[PDB]
Amino acid sequence: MEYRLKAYYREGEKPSALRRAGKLPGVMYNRHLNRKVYVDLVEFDKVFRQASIHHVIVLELPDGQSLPTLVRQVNLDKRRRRPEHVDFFVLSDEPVEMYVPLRFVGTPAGVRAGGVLQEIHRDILVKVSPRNIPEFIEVDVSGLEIGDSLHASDLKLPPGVELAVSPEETIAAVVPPEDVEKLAE
Amino acid sequence: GEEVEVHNPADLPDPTRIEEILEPYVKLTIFTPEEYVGSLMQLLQEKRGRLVNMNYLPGAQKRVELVYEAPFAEIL
Amino acid sequence: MLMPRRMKYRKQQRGRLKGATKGGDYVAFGDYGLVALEPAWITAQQIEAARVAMVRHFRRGGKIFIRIFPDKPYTKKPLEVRMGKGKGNVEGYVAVVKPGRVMFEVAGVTEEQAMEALRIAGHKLPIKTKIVRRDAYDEAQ
Amino acid sequence: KKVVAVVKLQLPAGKATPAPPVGPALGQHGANIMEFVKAFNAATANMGDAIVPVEITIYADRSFTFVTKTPPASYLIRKAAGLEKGAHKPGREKVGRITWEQVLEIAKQKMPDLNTTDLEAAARMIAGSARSMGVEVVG
Ligand SMILES: [Mg+2]
Ligand SMILES: [Mg+2]
Ligand SMILES: [Mg+2]
Ligand SMILES: [Mg+2]
Ligand SMILES: [Mg+2]
Ligand SMILES: [Mg+2]
Ligand SMILES: [Mg+2]
Repeated sequence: MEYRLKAYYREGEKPSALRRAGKLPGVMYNRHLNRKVYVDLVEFDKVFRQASIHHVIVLELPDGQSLPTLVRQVNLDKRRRRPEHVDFFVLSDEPVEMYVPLRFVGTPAGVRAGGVLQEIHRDILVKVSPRNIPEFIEVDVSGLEIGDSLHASDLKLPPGVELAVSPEETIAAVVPPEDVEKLAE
Repeated sequence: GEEVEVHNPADLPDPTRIEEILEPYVKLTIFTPEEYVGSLMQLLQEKRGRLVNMNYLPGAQKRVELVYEAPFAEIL
Repeated sequence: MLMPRRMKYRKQQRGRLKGATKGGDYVAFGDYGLVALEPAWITAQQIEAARVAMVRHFRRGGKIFIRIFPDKPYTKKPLEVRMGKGKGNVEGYVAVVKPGRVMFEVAGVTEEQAMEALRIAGHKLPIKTKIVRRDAYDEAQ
Repeated sequence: KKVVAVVKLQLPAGKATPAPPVGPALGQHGANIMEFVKAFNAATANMGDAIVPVEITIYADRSFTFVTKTPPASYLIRKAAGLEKGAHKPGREKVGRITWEQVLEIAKQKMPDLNTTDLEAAARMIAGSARSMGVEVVG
């Protein structure tokens, strides 16, 4: 659910040289702290592919000062498609805007015709306390024809857990699903 | 109107007026043995025809028969 | 086949194919992207050639998201005419594609299916390609 | 004077014409081929129609023998929903239906067959014959 990852501090070291030795630049921060840190690539890859920016990566700093962080953004090398440098937001206790994954619970009526469930958001935005990180959040997609739209204003919402983004926001559609029978026109 | 002929086909009255036609489909009896029937029958599915029945003559077991109605052109 | 429904300037200067992409370096609609490895001008009819091959392949089902649009006019002179005398006349459209560019994106399709569609599509194309699956990096973007 | 047999076919109920494959091996029989429509459509004028299989065997002095089985789960349900043909595109397209008991009373008809002596197991396969043609089962 929540994970652990072994951050080491870094100083004036040349980013590209860390990178060279399989290490990935970063920097952790909040209202109070902001400190130059690095982490191992493979370590972080595994953890990140699993954790993303929804859960809580805990940081095994090199002094038993273990810290509870959320990944605010990963910066990618646009070209050869590898990550270049992470950010680590340190969690406090005042509620924090962040991203909770979505569970489209059910198979729609649109497929069960041929349709395509186009999941607009695979996550939503909500200010919640770090206590309550509802690591999934489900939706009734089951009652869905084609030409069917779902908006954030539905959506169950746990305790509790305020929608950051305005309720009119669209999150789901079932859509016509190609057809060679079309096309030829 | 009704119309009899002609042996050389091109002439025949225009599809503007034409609601009837005739392919002097015969059905034929082929003795065959064993099974060449599978091969054969399908062949007589292209040159479309019509099975009635017919019979196995006694053996040689490869003894066998088939009575089919097929249009004269396709048959040939 | 795609091309600006209307515009301001009929022809336009060729420019240069330098750098890596300015945007859309991450899968952002479907589950499977085709991405670009060399830079080049991809032509309205190639995009289409590539789209079709996937539709023909999915035959009924899936969605296709195409994320390059061809809005650069491509000019040419008449055959056997001499240098100068003016600029060529429009002959089609390319879109300018630069490495790390997510061009197509399929969704609602089995992994087996997608990678055979996105693979064929890449044969239609004049450049080198890599198929990829919506990571998690791409969700963090 | 043709040898013995061990014939394996799959013939329907009612439509009993000498037309093949009631022949290509059933002539290796001198098969009393009209014995089907009588002995078979007498006991099986109680089901109605449908492909009831047949294992016929010839012997030395040119004669046969068989004990057939039961009509499809695609038949006993077609009459109990007002259906000749299924639905063209199952899973989504429902034409007629069958209840939890109307599925149970069918296992009743085909039980001396399959393998399970259960009514809980048998009718599942019948309930499996449901979606297979698109006929819905009422909850
Ligand atoms: Mg790696
Ligand atoms: Mg060119
Ligand atoms: Mg040019
Ligand atoms: Mg020119
Ligand atoms: Mg010139
Ligand atoms: Mg290529
Ligand atoms: Mg942005």
